[PDB]
Order: sequence, then C-alpha cells, then structure tokens
Amino acid sequence: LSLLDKIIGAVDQIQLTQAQLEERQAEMEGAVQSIQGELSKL
Amino acid sequence: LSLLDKIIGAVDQIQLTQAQLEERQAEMEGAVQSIQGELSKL
Amino acid sequence: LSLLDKIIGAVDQIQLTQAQLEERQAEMEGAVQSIQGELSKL
Amino acid sequence: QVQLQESGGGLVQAGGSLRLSCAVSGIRVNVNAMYWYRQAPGKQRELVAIITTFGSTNYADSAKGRFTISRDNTKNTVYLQMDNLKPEDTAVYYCNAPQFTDRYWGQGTQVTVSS
Amino acid sequence: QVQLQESGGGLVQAGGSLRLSCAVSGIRVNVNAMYWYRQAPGKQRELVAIITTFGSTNYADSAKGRFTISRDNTKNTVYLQMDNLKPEDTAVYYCNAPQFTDRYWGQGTQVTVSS
Amino acid sequence: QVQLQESGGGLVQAGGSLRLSCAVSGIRVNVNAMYWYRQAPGKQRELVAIITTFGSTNYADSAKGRFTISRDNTKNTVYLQMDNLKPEDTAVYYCNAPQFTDRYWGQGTQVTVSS
Repeated sequence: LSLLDKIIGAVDQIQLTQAQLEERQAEMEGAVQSIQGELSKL
Repeated sequence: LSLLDKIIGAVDQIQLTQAQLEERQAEMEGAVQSIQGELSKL
Repeated sequence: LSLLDKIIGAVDQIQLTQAQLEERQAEMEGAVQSIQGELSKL
Repeated sequence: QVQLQESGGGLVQAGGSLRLSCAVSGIRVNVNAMYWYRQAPGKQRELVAIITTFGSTNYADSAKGRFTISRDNTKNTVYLQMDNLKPEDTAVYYCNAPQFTDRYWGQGTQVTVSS
Repeated sequence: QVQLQESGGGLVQAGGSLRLSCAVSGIRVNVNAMYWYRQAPGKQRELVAIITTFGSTNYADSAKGRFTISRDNTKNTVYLQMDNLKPEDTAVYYCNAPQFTDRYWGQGTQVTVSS
Repeated sequence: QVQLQESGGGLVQAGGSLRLSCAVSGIRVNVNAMYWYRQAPGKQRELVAIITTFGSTNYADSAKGRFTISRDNTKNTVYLQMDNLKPEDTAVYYCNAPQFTDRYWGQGTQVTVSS
C-alpha cells in the first residue's frame, strides 16, 4: 500500500463525505424554510 | 494528464466546496438563532 | 517542501474541517428538531 | 465559464429506461466529482447521484438501485442511466459540480414518465 | 459490506481507565479517517474523537484531554483510550467512518462509570 | 500554537484602497487553505475571501470584484487587497484557517471607511 494509494483513498472518502454533508444541508435548509414560513404567515 | 494532476484538481475542488458548505452553515446558524430568539422572547 | 507534502497537508486540513462541519451540523439538527417539536406539540 | 449541456430526457413509459448525458466544458470530469440533481415542479432540488474523481458512486434513496452514474473522460461527458422509471421520477434533471451549485445551472433535461 | 466490531467497554469506577477497540473490515484504517461517537440513553449521538488518514487528531470538548484515539494498521483496528472517567461518560460507544454514518452502525460497546 | 497577526487596516476614504496582511506561524500558508473574514459591530462574522492550497480563489458577493486574496509563501503571510472601498466595508477583518475557526481568533485589524 503506497503513499499515493493512501492519498487517493483519503480524497475519495472526502468527496463521498462532502456529498453527504451537502445533502444533509439541503434537507435542513428545507426544514428551516418551512419553519420560517410558519412564523411569517398571516 | 497525470495522476498528480488529478489529485491536485480533486483537492482544489474539495477545498472550494468546503468553504461554500461553511458559508451555508453560517447563514443557516444565523437563521436558526433568529428563530430561537423569536420563540424565547418575553 | 515537496508537492506530496503539500497534498498531504491539504488532505489533512480537509479531513479535520470535515469533522468540524459534521459536528456543527449535528448541533444544528438537534436545534431544528427542538424547534419542530415546539411547533408540533399539542 | 463552465458549460453544462444536458440531454437524453423525453417522454418514457413507466418501467422504461433513459440515459441522460451532460456534456461539460471548462472543467475536466476525470478531475472533478460530478453530480446529477432533479427538480420536480414546485419542489426543492434533490441530489440523485454522485461520481467522485476516482470513480466511487453513491445514490439517493429514491434511486434504490435503478440508476447508474458513469462518465466518458474523452468526451468529457457524465451519464445517468435510469432503469425501471416510475411516474414519481418526472422532473427536470441537471448535472453540476459541487463548487458551482451556488453559481450556475444549465437548462436541464425534462424527464416525463407516464403510466 | 463494512464491518465494525466494538469492544473494551464494561463497568469501571470513576477515575478509572478503559481502552476501547473497533476491529474494522472492508475499509483500511490507514486510508480512511475514523471516528468514535457515543450515545447516552435518550440523547443524540455525540462525536467524541477523530483520527485523520495522516494521523492528526481532534477531540470533543467533553474529552478535555482525557481521551486518546489511535490505530493499529496491521490489525486494522481503531482504539480509544479513556482516562479519568466520570459518571457523565456513561454511554454506548461506536466507531465509524464518516462516509457510512448514514448507512450502518455497529452494535457499540457499553461503558458504565460508577462512583 | 497557531499565531495570526493581522495588520494593514486603518482609516480610509471611500473609493480608497487597503492591503491587509496576516502573518501566520505554526502552519504553512502554502499547505493550508486560508480565509479572510470580517465582523461589523453587532453583526455575525462574514467570510470575505478564500485561497486554496493550490491557489484558487473565491469571494463573497459583497466583494463583487473589488477584493484580491494572495499570499507570500516565504513570509508565510496572507494578503487581502481591497479596492473601491465603501462605508459598508467598515468592520474588523480577521484571517484564519478553517480547521481553527472553532478554536482561536486573532485580534483582527480595524477597517473604517468614511465618505
């Protein structure tokens, strides 16, 4: 197991994790927008 | 296009994306704090 | 300071930052769930 | 600029298949992770599939084993194969790279699935 | 699949020490950042410690210098040494990699600290 | 520890220019992405500009083409050139690396823009 294999596997883990953190943010941004609409309605 | 060029470009994408995910979090943390203040006021 | 040292240090920064962005998300997901419970209770 | 040119949508019957394409310019698909998203009318944009720089994949739960993301490095093009389509898959489908989702979206490709 | 087999918990007195182990299969611990979490009854899961691919560490504030994460690359195992334990450290402790936390959790190892 | 020593602020007229500096110790600026932030009185801290390890840049929308982040690797120093300043740019400006923003902030450098 070379240094480049370690770097590649770290980069791959990071990219997979970044996509998951983005998905979680989008879910939470929808939830916050729903609360904001509830507190803002007439 | 070498393996190192691929790794460098992946790292660069990741760092740009991390700064954007941080900015989005800060925006959402302000929004949540504003809701928490609204639900906590006298 | 070689190119590989730069790549390694970038990867290490990114992994540390990813763990912190995850922790912040978990804190904010608990806060949003608490607000959702407050707005949903009987 | 980055250019994203989506194609391969259309009208398909339920249980049918599509292969979407996004032809990319201004960044290399073998250097960058690339994402497919969809947006149904009046709903929030949903991430559908991702392919990493070194070729790992992940899918939204709504894909549930039906979708396959891939790329051609020479054509600098990202693909989404979609099998066993359902009416609930009707949406405009978009490809992007994560660093540009705050910046630019292409026109997308319309997918309509009818029973 | 990824396998996570946690051990080393038990019943310990306050001021005591434990060393947790997680034996990993299906990914390499010298390639992937690895995390320890804990979950007390009725509470949200808390990140405790992280070790990066190249061996940097960080800890939650609740560890406050008491915990040490490490790994053995040959045994493909991650460790958490926990010194000066307190009743407030009672929880089930879990190891995971960040890309799988949406997907799978092992059984964990129960830690109970009594005065 | 990491040391962050910000300078180059002051009182400047609208339409004027500044060049901020942050002299860094304990991490290398040619290895780490580095960020500039600002904080106006009573407001939340705002990210202003980022430079990645391999030299890509991005800016907040409030910069709108006026700001340029750069670094000197030998002096281990990060710079923010700010052109066509406006009263709304009045704030304390801070440099940091993303992995330390939960941990430590320097004193910053005060920027005041008057008409």
